[PDB]
Amino acid sequence: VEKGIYQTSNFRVQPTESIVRFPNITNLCPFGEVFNATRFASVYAWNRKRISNCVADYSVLYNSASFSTFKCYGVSPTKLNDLCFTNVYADSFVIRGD
Amino acid sequence: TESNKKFLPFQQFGRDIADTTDAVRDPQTLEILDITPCSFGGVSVITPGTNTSNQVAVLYQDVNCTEVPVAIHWRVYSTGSNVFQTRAGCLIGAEHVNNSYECDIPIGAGICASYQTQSQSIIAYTMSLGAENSVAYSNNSIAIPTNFTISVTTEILPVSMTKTSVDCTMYICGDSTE
Amino acid sequence: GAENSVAYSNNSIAIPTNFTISVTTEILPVSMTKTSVDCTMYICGDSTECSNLLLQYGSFCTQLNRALTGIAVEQDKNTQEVFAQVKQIYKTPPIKDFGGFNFSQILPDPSKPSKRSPIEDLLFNKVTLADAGFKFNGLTVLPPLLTDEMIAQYTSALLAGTITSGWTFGAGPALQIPFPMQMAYRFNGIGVTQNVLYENQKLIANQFNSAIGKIQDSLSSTPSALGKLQDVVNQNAQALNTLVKQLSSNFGAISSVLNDILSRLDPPEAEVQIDRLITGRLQSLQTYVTQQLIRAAEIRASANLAATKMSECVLGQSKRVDFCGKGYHLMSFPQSAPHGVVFLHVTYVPAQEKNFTTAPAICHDGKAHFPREGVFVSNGTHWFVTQRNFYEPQIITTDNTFVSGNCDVVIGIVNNTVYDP
Amino acid sequence: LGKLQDVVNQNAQALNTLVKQLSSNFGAISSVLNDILSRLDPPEAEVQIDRLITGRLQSLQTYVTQQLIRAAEIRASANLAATKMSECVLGQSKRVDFCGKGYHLMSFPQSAPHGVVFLHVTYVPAQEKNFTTAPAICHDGKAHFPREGVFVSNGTHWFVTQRNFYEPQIITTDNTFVSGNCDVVIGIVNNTVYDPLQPELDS
Ligand SMILES: *[C@@H]1O[C@H](CO)[C@@H](O)[C@H](O)[C@H]1NC(C)=O
Ligand SMILES: *[C@@H]1O[C@H](CO)[C@@H](O)[C@H](O)[C@H]1NC(C)=O
Ligand SMILES: *[C@@H]1O[C@H](CO)[C@@H](O)[C@H](O)[C@H]1NC(C)=O
Ligand SMILES: *[C@@H]1O[C@H](CO)[C@@H](O)[C@H](O)[C@H]1NC(C)=O
Ligand SMILES: *[C@@H]1O[C@H](CO)[C@@H](O)[C@H](O)[C@H]1NC(C)=O
Ligand SMILES: *[C@@H]1O[C@H](CO)[C@@H](O)[C@H](O)[C@H]1NC(C)=O
Ligand SMILES: *[C@@H]1O[C@H](CO)[C@@H](O)[C@H](O)[C@H]1NC(C)=O
Ligand SMILES: *[C@@H]1O[C@H](CO)[C@@H](O)[C@H](O)[C@H]1NC(C)=O
Ligand SMILES: *[C@@H]1O[C@H](CO)[C@@H](O)[C@H](O)[C@H]1NC(C)=O
Ligand SMILES: *[C@@H]1O[C@H](CO)[C@@H](O)[C@H](O)[C@H]1NC(C)=O
Ligand SMILES: *[C@@H]1O[C@H](CO)[C@@H](O)[C@H](O)[C@H]1NC(C)=O
Ligand SMILES: *[C@@H]1O[C@H](CO)[C@@H](O)[C@H](O)[C@H]1NC(C)=O
Ligand SMILES: *[C@@H]1O[C@H](CO)[C@@H](O)[C@H](O)[C@H]1NC(C)=O
Ligand SMILES: *[C@@H]1O[C@H](CO)[C@@H](O)[C@H](O)[C@H]1NC(C)=O
Repeated sequence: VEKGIYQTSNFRVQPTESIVRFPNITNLCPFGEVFNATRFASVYAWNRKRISNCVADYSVLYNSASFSTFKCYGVSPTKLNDLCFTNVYADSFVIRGD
Repeated sequence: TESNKKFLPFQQFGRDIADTTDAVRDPQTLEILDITPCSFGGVSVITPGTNTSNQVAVLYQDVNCTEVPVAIHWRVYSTGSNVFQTRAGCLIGAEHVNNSYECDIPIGAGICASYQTQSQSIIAYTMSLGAENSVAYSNNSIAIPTNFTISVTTEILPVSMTKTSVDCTMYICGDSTE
Repeated sequence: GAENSVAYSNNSIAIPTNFTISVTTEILPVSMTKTSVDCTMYICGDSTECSNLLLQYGSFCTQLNRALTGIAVEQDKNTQEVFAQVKQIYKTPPIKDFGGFNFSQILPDPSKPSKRSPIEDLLFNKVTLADAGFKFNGLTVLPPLLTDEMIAQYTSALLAGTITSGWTFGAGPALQIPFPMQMAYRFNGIGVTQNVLYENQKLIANQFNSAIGKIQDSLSSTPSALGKLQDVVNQNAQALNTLVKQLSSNFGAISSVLNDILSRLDPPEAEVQIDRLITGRLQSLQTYVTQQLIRAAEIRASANLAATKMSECVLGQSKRVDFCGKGYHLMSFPQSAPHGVVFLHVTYVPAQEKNFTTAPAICHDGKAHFPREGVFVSNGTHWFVTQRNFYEPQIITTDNTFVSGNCDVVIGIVNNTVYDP
Repeated sequence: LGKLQDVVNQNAQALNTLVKQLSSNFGAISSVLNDILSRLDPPEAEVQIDRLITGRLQSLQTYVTQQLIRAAEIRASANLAATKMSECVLGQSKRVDFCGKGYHLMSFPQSAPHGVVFLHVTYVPAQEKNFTTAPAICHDGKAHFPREGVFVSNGTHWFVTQRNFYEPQIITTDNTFVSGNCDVVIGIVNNTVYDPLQPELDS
């Protein structure tokens, strides 16, 4: 290295501790109740249910892998448990396999 | 930090020009919090030629000398024991001086460094424009030279550079048909 | 422009009677802000996944940083090629007698905390640094080497060696000389004999003083005077703003915030989204750097002319036309402005014209006579040889004229009597 | 010889960088075209090769743009060397600090790898001595100004001397010219101006 002043890199201070804040609601979201319905509505008239003011244990739902295909096109299933949502709407109906 | 944003009842997050969040409202307590990135800055190593020595100084650009020890690039590098302040930043490993010399390694903001012997150390000082001078002006006084000198001074200039040709197809594909 | 005509006639000349001393300002840029960007922080914003993905693209980052560092060093070179032409630092004498001339407006003012001159104060107020725009996103601004008080010292050393030394302090050891004697040589430089000054010293001094005074009013009245420097600032600040806004664009990704993409999706699907942002931001950085390279080339081309006007007009009288002032150049003074330099070119301009009949020879006794230095002109009854640029008749004698040939060969020769001293 | 040397490095370094750009994935599975071709069929090899093509095309564009800017910079110095040759070498230059620091006398060219070296010869005054000067000289009710030179006195006598090499000369009429009457110029001083013609008439 020849005489001079060289910009080797940039320094960033490191975090000390992690702090997490979440709205806490005693109610647990009735996700199971949506799938517990004895009879689903007709396909031409699908049923819509809104879920709010509760805590959703997506981890339990995912681990309770009773579903064949469970894919989310805008989110990853693993990240769902940590992530939080504002408005949740479940649309239930019946279709064909194809 | 605590802030004076004055959020509206239906408003949750602030925003920045670059679409980066810079204000929130704690969900549990409705107090308004202002978010700031943690301190950062470039690090510049001032070094004499490795042939001359292997001792160097470190400049933290526009950072507080009180905060430099908190920084993580490594080595503490004798923080506190040898610290100098300047408008460019905090300089560590350099010894201040009151004499003014010519500039050798320009640190900036008028501060220039050098590697002097006194057995050697890096000294950071204020560069000198030149030797002070004065002219004895007087409305009836002139000065006429009595002797001269012939001086030959060199002047170097570029006039051209290498003529290079690159074959696009050979470079990109390397003689492959696909 | 206004229609005009010249009453051309093959035996008609016009020799001006009075003159004027006019001080005209000229503004030049000399450097630009020394911005410096950190590729990795800008593109990735301190995320490990993005930082790893950015490694595949090669050494774009290092060759962006090399270009920006080259520009930054060029700026410090430009700021020093202009002002640092003086070997030493001179000091103006405590006594201010200069034969009538008044430099109080240009020389340093001791009263102020900084040794600026009043005109320098006006210039620094008009072009307010960081007037427009100028940033946690890896963009930083480095300080110039010369602290803006060393620039004042340089422009005062130049201006205090010009007053007492003249053109000599730039070509050897500075030699003192009274100012009213220096102007008598600046006058010979333009083809006007020296006696024109000493005889009209008082009027010339007052014209110079008033001309200097009007500069402050002209600068104060119009805010756009220094626009040429101001534009530079804007062109830089504007650019930076654009670059920053480029961080809010999707470029095709689901979102423009890296954290949201990372938290929504796992790496297997987040790689595709992040790659588009990396490509877009890399393209934006390349655009910014190329524009800065071209703009810096332009500024360098202007610094190379500022450093030439400093050498040929501040440190000596210039014979080039319309190079240093509109008129016949007499001298020049520098002033420092934010990111630039302002010259005050002093020039001589003839004012009042009167026309006569002129003949190119004088057949005294069969031998033509041509004037050594002057023009033959007659008011109708007598013939006089007059210097070209200031009407001053003088009886014709052998000292002003030299003989070459016979009378029949020439065209337009006219009879007359040439006195014999 | 830094300047010339610098040029070479600026070019060489660039080339090196360009060559190294051939070892980068740019997102492809490999940076070697042969490996991609020999491990994958064209239907899947097209996707991989497109990224390498885009990356290398971008690198070539970067190189060419940098070379264009650098060539403009070099042309700006060729156009100044071609002016120094025209005005310094082929004639004497009156421009200040153009053909060397001092009063220019001549110059000599020399070739160097990718450049030219001038040897500007210049004149510089060395030793200074100061005197008392007066703008005019009132012989008898007539101001006298020096035709070419400046008045200076060593304390007892007045001499008109050229302004760049001290050389006193007795003041006479031939090197001074008259304009007006005394008492109109500040600083005029009494003195006697010799008459070259008078002694001959007396003789
Ligand atoms: C959260 O917990 C706190 C505990 O102090 C409680 O006061 C608050 O009502 C809870 N609600 C939300 C929405 O966070
Ligand atoms: C550091 O911050 C202090 C105030 O806490 C300030 O006075 C000083 O100028 C800052 N910069 C330094 C110490 O380099
Ligand atoms: C430099 O001068 C300052 C006062 O101007 C003084 O406090 C300091 O001790 C001096 N340092 C040296 C090394 O002489
Ligand atoms: C002028 O300078 C030369 C060179 O140094 C010296 O030899 C000479 O004596 C000086 N004086 C003259 C030439 O009167
Ligand atoms: C000569 O002309 C100038 C410039 O127009 C004027 O100011 C001056 O009064 C005129 N008369 C003189 C100098 O005697
Ligand atoms: C002109 O000179 C006088 C006397 O030195 C001084 O008082 C004055 O400030 C100078 N300039 C102006 C614009 O008044
Ligand atoms: C002299 O100038 C006047 C205007 O000042 C003009 O009217 C006149 O025609 C001119 N005379 C000649 C002979 O050119
Ligand atoms: C021309 O000037 C001379 C100067 O001696 C004067 O005698 C003469 O009257 C003038 N002629 C005219 C026509 O003005
Ligand atoms: C000037 O033009 C006139 C027009 O009548 C002509 O007679 C005369 O010869 C010309 N004189 C010169 C000196 O050209
Ligand atoms: C001058 O006078 C002579 C006669 O003395 C005459 O022939 C001649 O034409 C006159 N002028 C010129 C310019 O020839
Ligand atoms: C002449 O120059 C000397 C230095 O060479 C200086 O000390 C002295 O004051 C000057 N004399 C005059 C009368 O200007
Ligand atoms: C000035 O020079 C003259 C030249 O004749 C000489 O006679 C005289 O002594 C000198 N005076 C001094 C004071 O050196
Ligand atoms: C020069 O300045 C002195 C200072 O005492 C003054 O007396 C004298 O009149 C001035 N002379 C000239 C020619 O300016
Ligand atoms: C010259 O001498 C005369 C006669 O004593 C005197 O009136 C005058 O003031 C002196 N000075 C000048 C510059 O003429």
